[PDB]
Amino acid sequence: PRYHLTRQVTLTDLCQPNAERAGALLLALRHPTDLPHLARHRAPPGRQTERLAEAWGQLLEASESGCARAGLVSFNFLVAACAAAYDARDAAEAVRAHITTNYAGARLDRFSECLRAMVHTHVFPHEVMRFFGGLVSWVTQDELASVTAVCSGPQEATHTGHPVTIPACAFVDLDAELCLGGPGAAFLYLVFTYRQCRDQELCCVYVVKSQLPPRGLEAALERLFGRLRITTCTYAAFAELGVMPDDSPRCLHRTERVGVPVVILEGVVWRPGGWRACA
Amino acid sequence: CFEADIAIPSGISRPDAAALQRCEGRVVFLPTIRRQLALADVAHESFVSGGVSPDTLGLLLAYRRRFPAVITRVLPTRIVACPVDLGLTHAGTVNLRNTSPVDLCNGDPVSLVPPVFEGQATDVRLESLDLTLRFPVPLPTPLAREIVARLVARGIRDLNPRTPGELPDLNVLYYNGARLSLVADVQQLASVNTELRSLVLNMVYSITEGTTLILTLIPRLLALSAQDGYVNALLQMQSVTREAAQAPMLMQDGERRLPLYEALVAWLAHAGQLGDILALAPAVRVCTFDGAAVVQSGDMAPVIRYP
Amino acid sequence: CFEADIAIPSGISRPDAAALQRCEGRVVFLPTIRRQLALADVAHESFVSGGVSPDTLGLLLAYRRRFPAVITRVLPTRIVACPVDLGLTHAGTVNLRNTSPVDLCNGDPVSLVPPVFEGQATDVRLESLDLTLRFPVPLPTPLAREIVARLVARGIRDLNPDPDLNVLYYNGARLSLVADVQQLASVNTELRSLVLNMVYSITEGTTLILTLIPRLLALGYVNALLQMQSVTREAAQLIHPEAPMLMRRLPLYEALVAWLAHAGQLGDILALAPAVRVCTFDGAAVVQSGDMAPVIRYP
Amino acid sequence: WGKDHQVLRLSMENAVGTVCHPSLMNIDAAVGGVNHDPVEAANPYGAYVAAPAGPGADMQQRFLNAWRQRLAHGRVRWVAECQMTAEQFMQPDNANLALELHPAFDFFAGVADVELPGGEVPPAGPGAIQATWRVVNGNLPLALCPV
Amino acid sequence: YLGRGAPPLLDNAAAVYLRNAVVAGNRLGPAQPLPVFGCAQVPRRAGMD
Amino acid sequence: SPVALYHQLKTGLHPGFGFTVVRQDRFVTENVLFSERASEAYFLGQLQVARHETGGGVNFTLTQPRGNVDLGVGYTAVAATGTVRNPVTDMGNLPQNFYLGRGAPPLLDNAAAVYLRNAVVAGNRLGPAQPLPVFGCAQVPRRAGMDHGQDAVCEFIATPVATDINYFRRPCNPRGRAAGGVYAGDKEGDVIALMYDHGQSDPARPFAATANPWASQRFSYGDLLYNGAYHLNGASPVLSPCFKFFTAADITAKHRCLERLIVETGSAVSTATAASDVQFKRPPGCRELVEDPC
Amino acid sequence: DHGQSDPARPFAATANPWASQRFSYGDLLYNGAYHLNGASPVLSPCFKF
Amino acid sequence: MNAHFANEVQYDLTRDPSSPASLIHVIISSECLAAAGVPLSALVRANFRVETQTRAHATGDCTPWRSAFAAYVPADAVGAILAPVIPAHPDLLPRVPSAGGLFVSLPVACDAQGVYDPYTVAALRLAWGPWATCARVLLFSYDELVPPNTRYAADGARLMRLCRHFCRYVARLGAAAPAAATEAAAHLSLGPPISPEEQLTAPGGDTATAEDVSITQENEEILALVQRRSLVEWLDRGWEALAGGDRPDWLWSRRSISVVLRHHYGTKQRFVVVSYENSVAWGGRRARPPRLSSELATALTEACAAERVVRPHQLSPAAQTALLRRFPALEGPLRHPRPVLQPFDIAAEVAFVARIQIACLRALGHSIRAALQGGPRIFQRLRYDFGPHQSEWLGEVTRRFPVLLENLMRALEGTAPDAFFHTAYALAVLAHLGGQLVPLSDDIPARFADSDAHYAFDYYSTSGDTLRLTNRPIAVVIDEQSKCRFMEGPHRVCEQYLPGESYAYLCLGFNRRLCGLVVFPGGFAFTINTAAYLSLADPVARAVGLRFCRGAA
Repeated sequence: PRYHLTRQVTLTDLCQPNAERAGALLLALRHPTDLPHLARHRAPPGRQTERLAEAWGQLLEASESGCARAGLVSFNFLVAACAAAYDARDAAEAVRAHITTNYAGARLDRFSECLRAMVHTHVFPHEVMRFFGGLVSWVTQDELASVTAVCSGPQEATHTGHPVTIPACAFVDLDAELCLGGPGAAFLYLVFTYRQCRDQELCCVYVVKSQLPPRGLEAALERLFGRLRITTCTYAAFAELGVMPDDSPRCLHRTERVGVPVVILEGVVWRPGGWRACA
Repeated sequence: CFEADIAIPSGISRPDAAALQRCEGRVVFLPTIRRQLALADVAHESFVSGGVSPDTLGLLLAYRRRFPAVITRVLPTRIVACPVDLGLTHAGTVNLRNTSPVDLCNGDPVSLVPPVFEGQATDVRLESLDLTLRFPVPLPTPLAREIVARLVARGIRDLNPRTPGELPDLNVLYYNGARLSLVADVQQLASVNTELRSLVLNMVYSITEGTTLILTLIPRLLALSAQDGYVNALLQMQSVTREAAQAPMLMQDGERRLPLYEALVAWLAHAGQLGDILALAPAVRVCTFDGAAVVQSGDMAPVIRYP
Repeated sequence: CFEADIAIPSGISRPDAAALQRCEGRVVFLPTIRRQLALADVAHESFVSGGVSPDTLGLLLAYRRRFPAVITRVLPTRIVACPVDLGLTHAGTVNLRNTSPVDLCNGDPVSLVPPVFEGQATDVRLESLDLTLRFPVPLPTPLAREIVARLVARGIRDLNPDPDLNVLYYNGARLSLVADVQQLASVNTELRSLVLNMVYSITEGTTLILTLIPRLLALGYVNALLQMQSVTREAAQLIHPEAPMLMRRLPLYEALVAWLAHAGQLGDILALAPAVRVCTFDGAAVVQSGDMAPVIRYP
Repeated sequence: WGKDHQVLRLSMENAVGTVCHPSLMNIDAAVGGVNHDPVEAANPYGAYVAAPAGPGADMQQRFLNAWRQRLAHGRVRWVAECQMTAEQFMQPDNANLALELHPAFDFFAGVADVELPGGEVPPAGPGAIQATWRVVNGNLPLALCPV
Repeated sequence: YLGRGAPPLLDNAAAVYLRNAVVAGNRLGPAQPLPVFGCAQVPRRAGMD
Repeated sequence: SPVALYHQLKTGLHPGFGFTVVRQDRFVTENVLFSERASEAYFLGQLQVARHETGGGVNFTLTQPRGNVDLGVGYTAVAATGTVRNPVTDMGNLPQNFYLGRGAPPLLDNAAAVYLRNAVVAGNRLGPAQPLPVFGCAQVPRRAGMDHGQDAVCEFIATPVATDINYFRRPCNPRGRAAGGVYAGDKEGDVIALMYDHGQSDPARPFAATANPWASQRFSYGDLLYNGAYHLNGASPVLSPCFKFFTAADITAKHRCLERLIVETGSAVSTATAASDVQFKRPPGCRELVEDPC
Repeated sequence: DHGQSDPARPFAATANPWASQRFSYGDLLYNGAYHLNGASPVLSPCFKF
Repeated sequence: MNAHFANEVQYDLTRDPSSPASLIHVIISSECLAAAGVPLSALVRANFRVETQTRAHATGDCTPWRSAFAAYVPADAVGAILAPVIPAHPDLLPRVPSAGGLFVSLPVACDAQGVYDPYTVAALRLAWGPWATCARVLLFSYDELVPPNTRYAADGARLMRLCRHFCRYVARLGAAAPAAATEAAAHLSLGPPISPEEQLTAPGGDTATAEDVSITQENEEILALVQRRSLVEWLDRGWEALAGGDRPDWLWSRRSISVVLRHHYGTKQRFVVVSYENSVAWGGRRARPPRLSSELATALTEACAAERVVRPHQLSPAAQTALLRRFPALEGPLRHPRPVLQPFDIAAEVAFVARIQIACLRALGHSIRAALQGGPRIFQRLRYDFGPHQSEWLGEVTRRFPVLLENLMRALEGTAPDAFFHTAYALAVLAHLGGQLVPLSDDIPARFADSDAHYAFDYYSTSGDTLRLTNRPIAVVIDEQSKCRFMEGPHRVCEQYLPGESYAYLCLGFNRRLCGLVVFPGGFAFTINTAAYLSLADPVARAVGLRFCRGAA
């Protein structure tokens, strides 16, 4: 009812929202203790399915689940772990200087191996680490966590807009699509662009910028790419991060919390959307 | 609603102000999200591209990259439109006008189709503001998916001639009775070609490795034909399935991948999505509060969200 | 919200009254949205479409057709349900009853057929007025799309016989799909019509495309770009399938619409779109079978 | 003077960003827009190239007799050696005023359609108005560059 | 042929010969024929007296 | 060649001809408005707004309708102009860059033009870095400091050297011939006739026809650069001073009834912007309310 | 449209093929789109039909 | 690059066709186009359509026009395959420049167990636009096109220079190379510019080398008695780090490349014969064993070279039929009474054309005499009124008249026949020989085939020199009297007027009926029955039309 609260109790083995900002684009970790099984399934047999059986098992080594399940993944944890992967180096790598000095690359180094191992056996990182929200409160303990980081529509950026102002956490991120500029409202999405066996199972996390519908986004997902050179398949999944109902309030900064480039985005209808991955 | 207005820009033909009154509940394709916008991008002259007007398959592609909007209230100064793509958050269920020869149902998903009918052109003309208006025809979605397959395949017959001139017209439609004839006047090629390619390229990926085992059971299909009712009615007479009847190819690597289960996945990925990648997305659903089971031609039906 | 009332009919027993006490928080389907309704619009006997009992196809036609309603508070002489499909997005928190998987903190659960699980579980019958309330199963979007394609794949090996498809691990648990002793023999006769639908839409199109594309490209931007992204994929499928199978334009393009007409049916039939969301507050983020969950309105 | 008690300087090295664009050689619409409403036969002595024919020994007595006719007909396009400056700027006495358009080019009444390295006597008749190219700066006429 | 529960003929040459021999013009005759999901679509004529 | 003319000027040598400079200073002034007693109407209305509740209340605006007519049949209540505060955009040396926008077929010798690409746009204050994408502006860079004011644009038009200096000792038309829609006599064809038809003489300087035939005639080098129909610039947001002079439609688009002519001079909309470091051509959403006698 | 039957008699398309069809001999004579008759005073009674 | 590759996707078609085929990559350079009559500026203005058809030498028909591909790139066209250009790294391989042109691979007619037929011509056509003026035709025989073997020996020096230039690029640039590129350099060191023209001019080619192993095994044996992952896999990461992608265009620049020089029998020119390793085209090392056989190029030569028979119609009667007992497709060029194509000549396709140039001029020249037998009465046919002193202009036209009709026919002789087929009379006959089919370049409007009143003109200069003043056939619809009317519709001067409207114009129109007009200024015109003088034999004309018609869709 244009104001909501959500809560999930996890560890600070992940994000450590005390080390994060007030505004962070948190993911969950849905199906957290999953993927020894789907490592074996869903892949053609030339992928040697005994890789992710150890790969996530080295992740929680860096992080026993207990009663506080592994979850609440930060926005930082994918950018810096793919910083060595995608086509931005020493600028996306400034996100690694943000994490390891505030959060830890010990958990990144196990997970950057997962980002070459999850995508290896066709266990693609979309529909795992589902969207949760914008880190409203951080009522966490010392080594444990209790975060309210509301999902559920536009109210996350009104109740942090009548007061976290939604950073993009990298100037390389918030992909400035539509340089063909005009007035309107912004429509935000979460795309994982892949490269399968060309760049050896590439991982990518960035947000697009468009005044485009979901039907005007799929052909926009076929155009503007140079990573078509694959053949397996089902690359470039995306869901709706929702509407920023203003293109006027975007910004360009390098000040956060290590000087990391960052984009202020004030006022967002967080339509949670749905994923799609077929081609 | 997240209110969006379109003003009356310049002058009025005095009966044509009443023509804007009887368009309450229709749909405007405005290619933006504005707090105010001129009426110039509204009409079909904006639908016309550089030099050339779209065909009824190009208008599908023209209605692709624009935004539908519902006429809510009609002022002599403005027209308040509600942005369907975002502002469908209406427990008041903002109302639409059915301009269609089909009496629908209760509970139909409703998708929008350009005017292609033989007698429901929806042509209203403004001469003070020199503009032409084609309103889309809201229709039920299986009947909508029965139309778009006809018009592309009619343009598939625009590539190759070969056959004698007596072709099956693709111009007789069937809803419980109700013989419908549509318009076949012009078929622009690029609207056919780009629609044909995605019909090709999606049907490429919808075949996989474990898909091939299913092809063995094609003679198994006709074994059910002469021994039941359901199968024999399922098997169409104008089908290639009755024509193709007149094998593992071992290559077995590993055999723990579930090859038959993986076949139905990627087939559904692309051949399962063939109505919506060719046509417009349905977001309008029939929902009347009074318990009325159908909605008459010309009525004001209440409209709820995405199906 | 806009709470809608379903009228309790005449004389029921106390176990029929207690049957109404074991359903507080289930999912109910209804044809129209009249503010007063009766129980005659609710029962499984109200799902007859051709004079016989519906199958899992005949339910999933209606399960995508009519409207979900969730009973908040049970009553004598009435049934209060605050329906899902009315109201603005992410408002009007409602409460569900879990069935054997988790329903995690997210997942966007989907109503679907009973006989994909135990058939005479959740087929709760009223004894006095003699009607049957077969409540749908609320499964979340990944596993709901998973199990729907497995039994119809298991229907193939049950169709014309000569691995085992039924293990299907969850994140933690091992989900026993097979309820062997009396259900699986009823499975392959209650998904009976449905397997023919997944087959005939494959046998038609693949045997149509292999006489479409050779009839195309020479009858040119779509020509060379046909196998451009399909190099050694479609020509390899032309090498594999067209050899170990058999090989007309005016019936062909007549069959073009008809298959793709059946294709547009199945997309509305299959894939089980999300209707309601779990995104709770101050919970343990993990729901168990038989426990309530705060469930919010729109995906 | 600037917006002070301050001096400023404008060179012709100032003119680097304007004269050096590749639009100085962009005269497509010019030849097209002047082409309609044609010009008559302007007895094209200097507006036509002949390919050579025979030895050079008699080549005069070819061209002496070949242009015996359309040489005493009228005048050539240049008469401006007699014209002082701003006599070109005035509306009389320069019918070729509407033919001076580009600093880097020339519009003059030449032959119509016969390809140039060929023939001796061009078919006097309708005329054409095309281009040549001004090569060096001295080709500007002497009412625009004083002696 | 409005219904479909009956197991049909096994020979296809008799199957869609006897099917369209009756259905061909009936006032109750299923045109654009029986979907797996959907309705039989009874032909509504233009005027009824 | 344009390549040779790049190569003559940096050395310094007069390349056969000359130029002319058209630029735009801007001056903030304190005007004086006399009025007659009873001139306007200015009525009043009613005050209430309960608008959309935005969180913790809408907070209750109350707007009021009004309206006003010119209650007077003549030129009531007019105007003056007396002081010069400060010259907002500077008297400046800043040249014009034509490589700012895409307008022309390049050289076919592509080795040559890419040499001349950065040769011109080495370090202009109006020279972009990371040059033109398909759609969008050139993004003129920002210098670290600005002192005197907004920057000028010194656009150049080729002139023969052999004109009078007597012309340009007058407020004259820089194209070399009178062009505005004042002088025409309402015969429906004389407007373009004084513009391009050089059979007649100049309305301004009638003993001759033009002053620069390279700037005057149709399809001349002056006319090829800054015509609004050709639109060489249009990607580059740098305001042409010469756009105002060289437009076949816009001077012809004006009326000539004198009553409406002078009052538009009291409030015209410029093509310039007093909210930008250079003369950025006017953004389509803003007003300026200039005077502009030119 | 003889694909649909007669509303008066649903068990038949028409009762006459020679006049009731489009471009049939009845419509050739008596429809006013051709006006084979009429520059003439005598009222055709069948003009209304 | 890819135009050689995408035509192989059209070679991935055919399946089981009428005749099994091959494909030869042929790189025409600049002066072979320039000396042909191809304006190099207009194709420089990369995928481009080429209409191709193939023609037998002896007898028979031709192929219809096949839409092919092209890549016209001004560069070192040999050096661009050998030293390609990464967008970030254009100095990955510095080279020596060369000439350049269009990249077009061309298919080859073969047999079952293919023995290719020399002297038989595949005909190119570049279409700048629609018009026949925007068209040229090129000639290529298989003697010109097919070498016996390639020269992949030149590919041996190239590939190890590639590994040294990956050893050269990282050492110069240093740490600016990314993490995948700093590895694959030194993995090529543990294993001068590249001039691409030396791969043509160094005398080395292919050899079976089995005779060159036994000639070396019995050569190193005496020496012995007296004494008594690869580098190519590191080339992929060499490209995948410097480019960032796969690029199947560059994938065959790493594999075996033979670059063979040949020459053109029409204009003394040179061109290039190319075969990769992975090409399904000819000379590829992934192809179908039944390819070509150089047997006809050795049979009819040596049976005429050992017998010293200079022309094989002077071949001995047993020496004729014994070759016919060997190769049976030669009954055409040896035992046909009057083949419409000349047997055993180089210009047999050219002499096929020049007859048509001759036979129409006699059909012209004896028809001009026909309507002008004696003193004529022509009075007029159009409506053009005079001023009073304008009649004295026609006082010249009395005196001027008879010198024209020689010089028209002199100019009809004076044109090349290759330049005659772009004019109106050479296509109006094709509009009539298709009526005894749509002729080429589609210069014929949609309404020329409607009436006989739709004529189609050419325009010649009356005064000065008698020269043609058109590119376009200007089709003017003509109604005692009849006034003129145009049809419906890069800028040519004379194309604005009515026929015979003004002085200094001769107007000359023709029909599908092939009853033509000769229109003079002043209405003074007359029909000519050239249909009474066109003597074109249909079996002669049926090889004419099929090479000059286009099957309209």
